[PDB]
Amino acid sequence: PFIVALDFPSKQEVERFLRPFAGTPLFVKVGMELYYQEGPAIVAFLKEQGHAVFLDLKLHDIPNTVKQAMKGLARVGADLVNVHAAGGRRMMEAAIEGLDAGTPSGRMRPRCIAVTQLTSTDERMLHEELWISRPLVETVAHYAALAKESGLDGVVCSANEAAFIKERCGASFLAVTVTPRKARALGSDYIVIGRSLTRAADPLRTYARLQHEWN
Amino acid sequence: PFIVALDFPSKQEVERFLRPFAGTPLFVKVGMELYYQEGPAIVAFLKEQGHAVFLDLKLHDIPNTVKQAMKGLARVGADLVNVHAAGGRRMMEAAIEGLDAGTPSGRMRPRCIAVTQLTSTDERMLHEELWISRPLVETVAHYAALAKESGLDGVVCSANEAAFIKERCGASFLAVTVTPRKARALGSDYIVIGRSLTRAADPLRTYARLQHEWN
Repeated sequence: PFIVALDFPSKQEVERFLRPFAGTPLFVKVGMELYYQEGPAIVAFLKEQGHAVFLDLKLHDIPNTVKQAMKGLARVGADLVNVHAAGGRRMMEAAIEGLDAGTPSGRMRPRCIAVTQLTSTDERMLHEELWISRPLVETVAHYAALAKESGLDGVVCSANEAAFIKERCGASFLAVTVTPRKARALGSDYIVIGRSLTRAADPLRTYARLQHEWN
Repeated sequence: PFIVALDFPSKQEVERFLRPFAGTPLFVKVGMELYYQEGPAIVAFLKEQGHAVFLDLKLHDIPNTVKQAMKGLARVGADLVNVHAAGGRRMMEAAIEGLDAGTPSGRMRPRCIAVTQLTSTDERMLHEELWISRPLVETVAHYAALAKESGLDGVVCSANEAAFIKERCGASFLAVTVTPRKARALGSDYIVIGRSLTRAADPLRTYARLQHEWN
């Protein structure tokens, strides 16, 4: 249920933070700052350590490009990827094809969720800048539906946004997102952990604590 | 004036095509399919060869993330990067900061242009899927205006779209995009060359032809 955001400025420190987890597998997130500096090598490392990877690059391009890229991210070793719903139904559908195409027969393709509206986008922005004329809340549900219709597995959403989306898309539509306890109460499926864990003095015990608050 | 899209499935194939240009510097584009499989090393290679590099990754994320990622792409040696205007003025302004922060003093930061509406997005998609209520053309100029307001140097646009853009943003706002000669008459600053060059049996001769037709 936990996705540890490896928001570190180098492979050096990533490696350092993960040392105690050499015996405790984790579901980790690789953002675009780290991936653009380390390349596919960082995923190989994480995979070797035995961790599952969420390659968070938010692909948003034309259908065929996202497809070939997703095919490549499958080959790389990602367990979860994401895209912008703003990319359109066609692009999202092509992303899924790319994943199956880069996934060996029998085995399961890497999960793929969609960004609806970034957590940093407020009403004023949706209104004046993006020129979308429907409340932020409805716009998020719409994009989430678009993603569900396109064959995606879920979406990235604010904790108190999860119930609304699941009501619209089905309770099996993943909600990746406050207290782990609160997060769980709001309907999220996965919680993205940041400094809370990555900057703790006792990472292994903090992680155990984390699982207990959620339980 | 020419930006060669290195749309090849592998680094070997890329190095194979560029061999004859070992003595003829080019402005090349690295898409997300190639960059996500070769990482920052492919840029180093291109840089070693003496080519300028357009890292076309269309970053679209929260402000701080794009900023840290741009600082990194500058360190990687990118001469031109891009972003989605859909990310908002704040994210776009943050991209410029990251680029400056990753550029040595006295040196020039790498250029940054924005995607307004992907060339693969049609009227129906903008209407039904995105929730944007203004015509496609007006939304494009708007987003371009948004990018100009943010400090970006230009945008990616259709050949027959640059006149409208420059009229709205200023003749100095770059238009990166039909025949070379045609693309020129339509107001574009740069034309992305595809298979017509990368799959030419006589690339050096062909390259000379393009420059002549443009001239």
